[PDB]
Amino acid sequence: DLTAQVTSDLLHFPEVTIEALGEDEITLESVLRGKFAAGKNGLACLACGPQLEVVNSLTGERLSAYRFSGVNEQPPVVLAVKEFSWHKRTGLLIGLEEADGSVLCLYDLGISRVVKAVVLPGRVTAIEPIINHGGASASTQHLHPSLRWLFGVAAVVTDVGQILLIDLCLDDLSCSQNEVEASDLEVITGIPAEVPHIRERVMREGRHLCFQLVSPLGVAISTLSYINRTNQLAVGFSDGYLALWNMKSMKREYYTQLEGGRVPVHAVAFQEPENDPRNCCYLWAVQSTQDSEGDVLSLHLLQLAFGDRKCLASGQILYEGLEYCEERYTLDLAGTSNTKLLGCQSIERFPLSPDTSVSVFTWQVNIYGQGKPSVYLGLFDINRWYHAQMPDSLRSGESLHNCSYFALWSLDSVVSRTSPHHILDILVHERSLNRPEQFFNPSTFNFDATCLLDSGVIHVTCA
Amino acid sequence: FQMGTLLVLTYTFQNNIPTNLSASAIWSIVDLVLTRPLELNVEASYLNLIVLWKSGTASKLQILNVNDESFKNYEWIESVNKSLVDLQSEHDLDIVTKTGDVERGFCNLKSRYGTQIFERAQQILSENKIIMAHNEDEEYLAN
Repeated sequence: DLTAQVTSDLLHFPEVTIEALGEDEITLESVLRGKFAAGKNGLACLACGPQLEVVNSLTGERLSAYRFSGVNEQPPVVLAVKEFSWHKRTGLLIGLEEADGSVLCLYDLGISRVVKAVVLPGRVTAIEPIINHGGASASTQHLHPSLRWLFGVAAVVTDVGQILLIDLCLDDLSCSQNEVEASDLEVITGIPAEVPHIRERVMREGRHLCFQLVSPLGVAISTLSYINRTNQLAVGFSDGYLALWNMKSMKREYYTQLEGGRVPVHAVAFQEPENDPRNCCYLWAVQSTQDSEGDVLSLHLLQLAFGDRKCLASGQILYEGLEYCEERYTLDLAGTSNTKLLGCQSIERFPLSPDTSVSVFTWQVNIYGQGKPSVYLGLFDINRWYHAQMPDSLRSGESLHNCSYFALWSLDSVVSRTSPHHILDILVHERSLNRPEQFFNPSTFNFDATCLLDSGVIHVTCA
Repeated sequence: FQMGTLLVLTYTFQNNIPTNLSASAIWSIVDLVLTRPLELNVEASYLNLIVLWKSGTASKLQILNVNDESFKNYEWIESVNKSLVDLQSEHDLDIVTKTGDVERGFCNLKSRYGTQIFERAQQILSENKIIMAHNEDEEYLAN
């Protein structure tokens, strides 16, 4: 019965941060959302209505704050936030939902200002940087020639299924615009040739070039992730389908409904095994109804088999030539109760392939007529799953509490300690992950983590 | 620099990577060696091509770093093609070497160059009938 132990007090955000977010009840009915940023700057971001607060992930200190304004005199909602660094600047890409449509912003943390913005032809559901620079360089050779003519590229997806690849025009240093002065896009359907001629005109007209992928419309995209090691954009749909798009060829390489059926794809996470005999790697896909009923939460492990590995001039390894993609593990966490995924995080250590690769899933279960939720952190070890002979599900009788390739931790001490504050996100600290065959079960892994709450941060150790 | 992949037998193109060379491009390949990546200032690396050009007795060493398994993102890394000792001597940046006597300069050059070269040079001198007049023939040392 592995139980996390709390190692700090609750380190509160400053009052000014708490107060600013609590203006949630005017731009209401605004939900406070918060995530640790994926990059290497130790940031966590909280958003409520038009208000963004960037805080220090370990101390709770306020680092940056901004209240977005609406181009159409009505407050936008900060919907999506991603870390993004370019040149020698550190920033965030931000998707704003507006009454009309949407705006994609580039927010500079150095000066706490929006520096670029574009109007989106739809309602954004997710955003993802693809690359932070252009120019002819070994570092962009993995991308389709047409993207290489662009200068920074962000993917943006919408509630009707548009997939947009947008030029961030990071080569234009004369243009400093806020979210109110957003530029229009020039959207070309598919992927053209003669990009430079087009681009030059497009920018003389004060617009950003956008390639919209030829892809069916009508179903909302719910998840979006660029998988660096396979050069694939993963596009998860509200109907349970998952698309993989190769960003070299710009073609959709895979597209199938996950085994949970018509339930939205809520998150993905990539893993690479240490020793696999046919260039297989893995993509977890999480299906969840947490934004509606909250009755279904399931994990789906997709095995992606490729024909080759390629060392790029950059030094990076790339899986190339997708030969098959098939679901090889399924775990139902839910499906009265209410269950929601808090986080989904992959941690890999390299000594070629990582010698350690785990995915961490954190989820919360609320039973109706039960005040305090249970919170779980589960650690899946892909190599121990190999060692266990790749079972496709928990066996009869088998439990997460006693599984050779999965460790289950209770975060209930955190819940007791922090009530009634809500856990918004959980980050495991990669650098802390530390270790008779049973001994190499992941239950013996020690690690530290930080929970992001609505009012601060708090540190835990699992040992 | 074309580079594809071999597999089964099939060769399959990936990309043509040009060179970065100017002054008309008058360098000749001496040797190239494709190999496992180095420890360069860019962690984004998949493969490394070491390249050795020549133009007369002047040489040029470059490393092409390919970032990913697509051969479309890469970066050219140059190097210094003269040693510090040589650059310092050419550009008169040498503050340490003792000045003064003509024989002082003799010791200086002897010690700097090594006997193989110093004697080959003294061989070339006498063949061309250039002979040291006296202890203090500065016109000789110059040569």
